[PDB]
Amino acid sequence: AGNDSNLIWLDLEMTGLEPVEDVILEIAIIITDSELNILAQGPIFAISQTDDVLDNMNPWCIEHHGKSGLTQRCRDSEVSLAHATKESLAFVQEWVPQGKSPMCGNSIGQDRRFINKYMPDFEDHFHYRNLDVSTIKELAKRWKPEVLESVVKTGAHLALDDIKESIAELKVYRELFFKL
Amino acid sequence: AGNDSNLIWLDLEMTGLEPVEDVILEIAIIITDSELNILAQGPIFAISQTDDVLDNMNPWCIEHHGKSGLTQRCRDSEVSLAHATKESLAFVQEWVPQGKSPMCGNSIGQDRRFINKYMPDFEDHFHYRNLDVSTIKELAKRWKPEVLESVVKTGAHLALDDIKESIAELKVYRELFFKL
Ligand SMILES: [Mg+2]
Ligand SMILES: [Mg+2]
Repeated sequence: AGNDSNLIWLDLEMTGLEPVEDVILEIAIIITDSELNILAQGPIFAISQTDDVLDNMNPWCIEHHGKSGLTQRCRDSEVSLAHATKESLAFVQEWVPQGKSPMCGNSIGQDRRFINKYMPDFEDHFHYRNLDVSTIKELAKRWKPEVLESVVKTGAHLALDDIKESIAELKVYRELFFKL
Repeated sequence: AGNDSNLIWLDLEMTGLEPVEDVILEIAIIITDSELNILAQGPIFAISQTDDVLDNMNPWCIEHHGKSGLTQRCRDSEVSLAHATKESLAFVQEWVPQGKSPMCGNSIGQDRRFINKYMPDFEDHFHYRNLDVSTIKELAKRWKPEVLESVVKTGAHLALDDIKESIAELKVYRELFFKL
């Protein structure tokens, strides 16, 4: 329930990877408890974007985010970045108290960068720490390389599945890589 | 030796934590192999700083970095940021090839932020991933909370010890938290 040591998982899609001139296009939040049971599903926002930014997005993402259906959802969305922030932060505020959960996902150091610039209010609620599953992957690769084979290969259309299968991935690290 | 899957550990001290107006004051690099045996000790640089920045550093760090001896070493250093970059990057280039090792340390997402802005050439050599021991700490705290008690309490005058005791810390996660 909404107390104790629950976790905020999130994933993001951007234009490219340099945040001082690149922008958030999508965000999703998933809250689990400490044992990786999904406890809640936050809002999924496609953030309004200038038609100019979206057409001259850095390519391949042009290819990928046109392919996703995501790009037009930003053309057709009136969700500012503020509103996304305001309701993202409200969402989390009812599942764990300020400053207790880390930011959990895959390669999450790079998401914070954009979170810290564009969604300052949303970041103030997270523990200063990250919990990156991709950090564990590579201890795995260097120590017990065989457990990597029980990770499921792919599939991640929406950001939710990107979150969900990074939660699944941890659970096979939990049972096959950690003492108890 | 200088091949295979060796690791670049580093730690940093800054003025404060907002990089677009805060600056690197110190850097150290330690290379280990994949089993946490220290393989090499890189240069330790105290980066030249304007007397203006250093006096109006964000306080407490004023207290701490005056206390450290670090602050005057920056006043007395002619090491630009470029030189630090140039020889940091040369150092690493002889222990692991470009794009293979992650950036390893404690709460390292926040160091990259400064690395990516101020030392771009040094970052191009790291795997895009971080390996953060502080990520493991909190899986520990949430799953087998008892193993935290074999972590050694503190002591970290220089950046080296900050690196070294984050390498020590992993080794007690290795033996008491991970299957094998
Ligand atoms: Mg992602
Ligand atoms: Mg540090």
